[PDB]
Formats: sequence, structure tokens, C-alpha cells
Amino acid sequence: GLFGAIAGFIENGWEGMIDGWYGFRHQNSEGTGQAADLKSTQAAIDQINGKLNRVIEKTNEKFHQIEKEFSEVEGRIQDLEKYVEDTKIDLWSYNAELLVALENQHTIDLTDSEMNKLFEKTGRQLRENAEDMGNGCFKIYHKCDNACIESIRNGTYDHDVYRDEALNNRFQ
Amino acid sequence: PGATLCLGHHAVPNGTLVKTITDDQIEVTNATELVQSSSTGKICNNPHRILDGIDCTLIDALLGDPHCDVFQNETWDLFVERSKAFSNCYPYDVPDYASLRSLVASSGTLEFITEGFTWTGVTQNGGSNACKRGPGSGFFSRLNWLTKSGSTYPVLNVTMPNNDNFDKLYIWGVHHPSTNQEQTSLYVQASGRVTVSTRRSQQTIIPNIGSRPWVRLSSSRISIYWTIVKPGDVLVINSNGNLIAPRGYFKMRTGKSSIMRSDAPIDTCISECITPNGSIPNDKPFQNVNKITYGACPKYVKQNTLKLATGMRNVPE
Ligand SMILES: *[C@@H]1O[C@H](CO)[C@@H](O[C@@H]2O[C@H](CO)[C@@H](O[C@@H]3O[C@H](CO)[C@@H](O)[C@H](O)[C@@H]3O)[C@H](O)[C@H]2NC(C)=O)[C@H](O)[C@H]1NC(C)=O
Ligand SMILES: *[C@@H]1O[C@H](CO)[C@@H](O[C@@H]2O[C@H](CO)[C@@H](O)[C@H](O)[C@H]2NC(C)=O)[C@H](O)[C@H]1NC(C)=O
Ligand SMILES: *[C@@H]1O[C@H](CO)[C@@H](O)[C@H](O)[C@H]1NC(C)=O
Ligand SMILES: *[C@@H]1O[C@H](CO)[C@@H](O)[C@H](O)[C@H]1NC(C)=O
Repeated sequence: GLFGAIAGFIENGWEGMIDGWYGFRHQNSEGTGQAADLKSTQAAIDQINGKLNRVIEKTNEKFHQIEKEFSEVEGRIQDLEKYVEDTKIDLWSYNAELLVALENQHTIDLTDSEMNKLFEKTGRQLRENAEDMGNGCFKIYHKCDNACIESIRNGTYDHDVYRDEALNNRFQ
Repeated sequence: PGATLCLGHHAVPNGTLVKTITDDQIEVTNATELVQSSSTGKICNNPHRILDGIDCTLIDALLGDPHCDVFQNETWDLFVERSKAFSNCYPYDVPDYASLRSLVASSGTLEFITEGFTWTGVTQNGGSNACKRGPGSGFFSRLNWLTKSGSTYPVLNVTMPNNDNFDKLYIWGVHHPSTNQEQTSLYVQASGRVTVSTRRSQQTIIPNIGSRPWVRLSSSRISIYWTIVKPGDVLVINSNGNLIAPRGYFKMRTGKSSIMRSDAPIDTCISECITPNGSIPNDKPFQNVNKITYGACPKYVKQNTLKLATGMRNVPE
């Protein structure tokens, strides 16, 4: 996509993550673990539901119309009836083709955007206590137990608490 | 000493292919189908009033071919003509058949009001072995075949005013005998004439004597015409022979009625959208079942499938 997260600096997706669309894997002293982020997941889903529901808004009801199949050859009037319907079908077919192409291009870009936004938000929580390894992982330069990890994931992590500890580890 | 926090996104083993502006195939986690491409093969009996013509065309039910008498005064939202339909009365044609069929289909009713026409000096209720009704000879129920009384057919000249607040549709015709003997034998005059008029319009038809192909016992034909008479206007019928007279008028409506050719059976379900192939659901915005539709329907497109992505790009190991 336009943001270079999905199929970009994040090498691949996780078939393992079944509880959401975006999230976190960690390794600390206490081992490994995985958890989905709800806000990012929900923002993508809401956007996709929105377009889905706009696209499937029922908006066509027609009753008496022109004839479209004919049992006899007639000439001019029939040629025009067929041409009118053929013109209409080609225009609607074009509309349907373009609609999905545009929508799908946008769906890919917005999901890529959400990945990237979560990554930048996380980097901003961590301030000077971590560094971007270049592959969608942050190297955290301090003791970060499962209470500390949970605090990053839920938006409460206070960077001052660990700044001294981590500034030391970064420049030594 | 330190920790790692890795950001990622989900993926699935079972991806779906979609098109974009740049790629004609790319795998996403999920997608939904926007083209309805199938039907159960049945026309749902609700919520639209469906009238199955069975063996009868709409025109034959209008005119009143005896095997179509069950359709007298019928109404419909959608009239269904079957390919097995057949005529079994006097052989006829309708100049501009398609237009009469259309206007009647669209009116949505065969409500017929008999009026007290006076046909002075002629024999009424003519019939033919071509149009059996019970065991004996007969005719179209809504038409009145006039012939000589004794040895004369006088100039008929009648009026019927529209004092109602709706439009009246009159169906009438002209008989085209196969020989001069037949002509004179039925109408006395060597050449007939029918003039039907209102204040606004006039039609004059001259019959044409000659053989046509033998169909259901007859080389002769009837040609069917129609006249609409608006509130406050008047019908005048003038003929010195060959008039197939109206018995009254059909009541005209405007509304959402139509007609469809189909051999699909009618069954018990609910569907807003009807095609000749059967009813189809209308949750999707497009359909590839049939360009002919009635009701709240997806729009017909040429593609049999169009997938809308409902998830991100699927990137597995
Ligand atoms: C055949 O039938 C038609 C319809 O009944 C006849 O038309 C009528 O002809 C008379 C004249 O003989 C018209 O009379 C005029 O009526 C107006 C009323 O507005 C009056 O002001 C005049 O002084 C005059 O009396 C009559 O209006 C007309 N009827 C209609 C409905 O227009 C026709 O005369 C008949 N023809 C034959 C040859 O029998
Ligand atoms: C709906 O019915 C029509 C026929 O009444 C089907 O259309 C035909 O399809 C084949 C190609 O698969 C062609 O040989 C015919 O010429 C088509 N007819 C017309 C008028 O286009 C159609 O396949 C049916 N669709 C479904 C889903 O049942
Ligand atoms: C994905 O789409 C299909 C139908 O197109 C739907 O039935 C299914 O529930 C959806 N699954 C998810 C996980 O969104
Ligand atoms: C048709 O409708 C009219 C009233 O609108 C009625 O007088 C007439 O008898 C009906 N005919 C039949 C055959 O049901």
C-alpha cells in the first residue's frame, strides 16, 4: 500500500492472531505472548462496514419497461430497443467494474494506513526508551515485565518511570 | 536488560482474490460477492400479485377466447405468459399488437363494463365453428359480431358518451371475408366500412376480401383496433358492414403492473425481484441472471462475479 507497513516493513501477517486484525507480539524476561489491539482493529472494521453498506444500499425498483427479447425480425424500432438496452448494460457493467476496483484499492490502502498508525502511536508512547529496529519491532531498553507490556498495549505506559534506566542502556 | 515489542497484523490460510486499480488479481483476507448469479428457478408468489396466463396470452384473455374466460375481470401486478399458450377462437391479427399488449399489461386489469349499445336493424351475437364455446359455435366474449337482419344491413350509427371520471378502453374489430360470396352473404353490401371516432381522433378501416391461410376452419380474419375515450368525450361508431362491435369498455388504470414471458413455476416464498429464470434475492447491487426483471432488483451486468474486499491484503509466510 501507500504506507509501506503491510507487505513492506512488516514482512508478513500472523495466521496465529485470531482475536483481531492488528496487534502485538513480545519477548521479555518472562517469555513470549500475543494480543490484538482493539481500537485499530475496530477502526478498520468500521470503515469497511461503512463502504460495504453504502455499496449494498438497495436503490433500484422498476416495473413496466421495454421489451428486451423478440420472436420476429422487425427492423428499425427493434434495432433501437436492443441498442438502448445494450448501451445501458455496458454502462452499468463499467460502473460495477470501476466501483470494485476503486473500493478495493482504497480498502488495501486504509488497512495499510491503520497498521502504520498503530506503529507510530506505539513509537510515540515509548519516546526515548526504545528504538525502531526497521521491521515493525521496537527494541525496548529496560526491564519490561508483563505489567509493563500490558501498560503499552492499553495506553497507560508512563515513559518517565523508565527514562533514566533506558537512556543509560542506549548510550553505553 | 531489555525487551522487544513487535507490531503486526493478522492473516488467514484461506485468502480470496480481488481486483484493484493496479492489480487484476491480489489476495485479501475476505471478500463479498456483489453479483447475484443464481435463482431457485421459481417465481415467488409474494409480495406481488402474480397471474399465470397458463394457456392464454393477455390479448386472448382481453378479447375473450373461450378457453380464457377464467381471466374475466382479472387483475395483476405481473402477468406471466407461458410459451405453451395458444389461440382457439376466430383467427385474428392486431395491427400494433405490441402496443395493445403493453398498455393493457401496464393498466393491470381486465375489468369490463358492459354498455347498452343499440344495433338497430342487424342480427347480434354471431359465432363460428372456429370459436367453439361449450359444444356449439361461439365467439370472443367481449366482441359482438353483427350480421344482416332478413336481407338488409343498414348504416349503423351509434354514440356512447363517457360521463365517468376515468378513461375508457374500447376494443373493436373489422371482419375481412375470404370471398365476395361471404361478404354479401353476411353484410349485403359488396364493400364494408367501419369508422370509430371521438372528438379528438378518428379511425376508418376498409375490409379486404381475399384468402389467407386456413387456420382453425377459416380463411377469413378479424383485425382488432382500440380507442380510448376520455372523461367528457364521446365514442361514435359508424358502419355499413363488417363491424365487430364492442360490448362495452375496459377500465384503465395507471400503476406498477406489467407482463413477463417465462416458463418458471410459481411457488411459496417471498421475493421483491422477479426474472424469467425465477425470483432472485436483492441483497446484492448487481445481477447476471437476466436483463429482464420486475420489482426491486439488482442492476443487470455482464460479469458473473465481482468481489468487494472486506479485509486487508493477505500475506502469509
Ligand atoms: C350519427 O350519430 C352522430 C352522433 O349521435 C350524430 O351526430 C349529431 O348530429 C347532430 C346534427 O344532426 C348534431 O346536432 C347539433 O348539436 C349541437 C349540440 O352542441 C347543436 O347546438 C346544434 O344546433 C345541432 O343540433 C349533434 O351534436 C351530433 N352529435 C354529437 C354527439 O356530436 C350524427 O348526426 C348521426 N348521423 C347520421 C347520418 O345519422
Ligand atoms: C436465464 O435464462 C436464460 C435463457 O432464457 C439464460 O440465457 C441463455 O444463456 C446461454 C449461455 O449460457 C445462451 O446460449 C443463451 O443465448 C442465453 N439467452 C439469452 C436470451 O441471453 C440464462 O443462462 C439463465 N440464467 C440463469 C442463472 O439461470
Ligand atoms: C467473510 O465473508 C463471507 C461472505 O462473503 C461471510 O459469510 C463471512 O462471515 C465473512 N467472514 C469474516 C471473518 O468476516
Ligand atoms: C366484471 O365487473 C363488473 C363490475 O365492475 C360486473 O358488473 C361484471 O358482471 C363483472 N363480470 C364478470 C364476468 O365477473
